[PDB]
Amino acid sequence: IAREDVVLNRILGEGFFGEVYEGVYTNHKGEKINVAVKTCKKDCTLDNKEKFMSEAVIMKNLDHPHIVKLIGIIEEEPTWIIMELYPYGELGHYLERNKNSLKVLTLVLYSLQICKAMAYLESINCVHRDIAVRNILVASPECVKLGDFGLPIKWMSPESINFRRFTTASDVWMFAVCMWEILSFGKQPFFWLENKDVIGVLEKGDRLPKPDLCPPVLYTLMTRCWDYDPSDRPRFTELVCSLSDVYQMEKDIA
Ligand SMILES: Cc1ccc(-n2nc(C(C)(C)C)cc2NC(=O)Nc2ccc(OCCN3CCOCC3)c3ccccc23)cc1
Repeated sequence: IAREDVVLNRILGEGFFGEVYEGVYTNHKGEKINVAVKTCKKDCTLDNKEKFMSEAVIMKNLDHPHIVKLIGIIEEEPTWIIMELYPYGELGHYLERNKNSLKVLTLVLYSLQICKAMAYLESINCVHRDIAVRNILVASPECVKLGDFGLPIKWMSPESINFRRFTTASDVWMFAVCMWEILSFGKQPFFWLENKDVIGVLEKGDRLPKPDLCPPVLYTLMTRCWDYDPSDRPRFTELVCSLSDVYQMEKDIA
């Protein structure tokens, strides 16, 4: 990818190594693709440059339908990592704007798609550590994609809060919090608490209540993901099966 093919529009945020810009990449076909362009401060250490670069090296290998996509890297200074964006933005904000028209089936679909992404990550023993609607892009009305754009106490498992332990089992907890967000049309988990109060509530056995539109069977699955004991939470691999069941049940009802 040639730098002249990428036009930057505005700053999206301050990344860990430098600003992230929104841009338009015009490919060889002349079609315009929305992109996020990550940059790296010039005066960084060699180790930090290597870390910056590693995202490109890693993400080149990801081609899952529900994981975000690397468009390319321009290695020449200033080094840019170019990621694919879509018209619709973050899922959180998409749910907020479309709450009056989204059907429960679609909310279960998004949940299932993110679960499939996580079953892939689980297969290579990779941990996300930050599963939430803010980390999900809407590629189309029928397709969401999991990313990592950026402690999230209100999403975290008790072992992550208490010991900073993060495993696939702690990801399953967070994923069920993410499901709760989706079925709540983007509401923030424990918005009625301060971060400091969260562990006390979880320790005493309290949990996020069932979202109004959430099917009871799906809520039961969420609660299993929120078992205090990490060993009692389902694997993502099996949760795909359970969520597929809920989807088919909801499709039939429809
Ligand atoms: C070293 C390293 C290695 C791997 C990763 N990594 N790993 C994952 C998995 C776990 C899902 C596979 C995802 C990522 N990285 C990312 O997802 N990086 C990205 C960061 C910021 C972005 O845009 C920010 C701007 N934001 C986008 C959403 O809309 C509002 C603005 C992105 C926008 C589109 C696509 C990717 C983006 C990360 C770092």
